[PDB]
Amino acid sequence: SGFKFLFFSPDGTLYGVHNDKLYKGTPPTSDKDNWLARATLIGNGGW
Amino acid sequence: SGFKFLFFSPDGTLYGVHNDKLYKGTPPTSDKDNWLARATLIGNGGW
Amino acid sequence: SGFKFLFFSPDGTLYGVHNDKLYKGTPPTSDKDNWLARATLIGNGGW
Amino acid sequence: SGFKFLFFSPDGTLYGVHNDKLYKGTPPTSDKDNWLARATLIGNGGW
Amino acid sequence: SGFKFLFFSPDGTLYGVHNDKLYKGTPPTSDKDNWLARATLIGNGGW
Ligand SMILES: CC(=O)N[C@@H]1[C@@H](O)[C@H](O)[C@@H](CO)O[C@@H]1O
Ligand SMILES: CC(=O)N[C@@H]1[C@@H](O)[C@H](O)[C@@H](CO)O[C@@H]1O
Ligand SMILES: CC(=O)N[C@@H]1[C@@H](O)[C@H](O)[C@@H](CO)O[C@@H]1O
Ligand SMILES: CC(=O)N[C@@H]1[C@@H](O)[C@H](O)[C@@H](CO)O[C@@H]1O
Ligand SMILES: CC(=O)N[C@@H]1[C@@H](O)[C@H](O)[C@@H](CO)O[C@@H]1O
Repeated sequence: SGFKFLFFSPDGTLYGVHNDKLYKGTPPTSDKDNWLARATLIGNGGW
Repeated sequence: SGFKFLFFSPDGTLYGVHNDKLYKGTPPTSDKDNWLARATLIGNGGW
Repeated sequence: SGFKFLFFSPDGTLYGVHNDKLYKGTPPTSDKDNWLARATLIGNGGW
Repeated sequence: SGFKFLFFSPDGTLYGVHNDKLYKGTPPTSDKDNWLARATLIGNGGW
Repeated sequence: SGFKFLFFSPDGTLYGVHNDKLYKGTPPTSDKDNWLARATLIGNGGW
């Protein structure tokens, strides 16, 4: 329901591990931005 | 209570997760600076 | 299972500590990429 | 009594949370450098 | 044993906290590199 890791790449992409899955995307623009709903799934487990 | 994550973007802005919410702001320069009060709330839950 | 540390170097390489071993590699861009099966093992224990 | 967070800004300034307080300074130069004694206190609580 | 923190400075140098002491060094490029044995001790305790 939260993140295990949450961190930036050098180009300013936000990375996060949520429910053992790896996600990336531009950081949220405002508090109504549903970041997890639009982040790119780049890893399907094991993180 | 405290922060679960506290980290920089490569652009120099400080980010923090506090009570499952996501905040960003220029880092504080003195302890007279209540950072959490002037930080931009960019995530209302789920972090 | 999963990582204990997961973080970028400033040149864009992803690093991870997994089962006390250190791994590095380009970050995944697809969840078809089994990152840990192709990451370079750079530390065999003690991490 | 140790740090809870310890991390770099993009210009190379070290940040640390110690006893719920936020500190910053140039990173320690050597083991004779008492970093915590010379670091700037930039946050007096809540970290 | 192991690391409490393990992170990069923006100049590419790897930092690690091991048994309350702070180390820095160029990151390992193979698992034959005993990183901790060659790392520079930059803090003798309190991390
Ligand atoms: C930690 C790691 O490398 N996890 C990957 C996962 O991201 C990926 O989706 C899957 C594809 O089969 O392989 C591995 O499980
Ligand atoms: C992890 C994540 O994406 N959290 C967001 C939250 O920050 C945002 O306030 C909310 C608005 O709909 O959507 C999601 O819950
Ligand atoms: C924390 C650390 O420096 N670990 C290294 C390990 O990565 C490496 O495989 C081994 C080489 O013999 O030496 C050390 O144990
Ligand atoms: C988490 C946070 O923003 N803490 C700050 C603290 O650093 C600062 O010294 C104080 C000033 O009144 O305000 C807040 O408590
Ligand atoms: C957290 C911190 O600043 N630790 C330092 C330690 O690294 C250093 O070796 C010593 C020098 O006397 O002073 C402090 O204990």
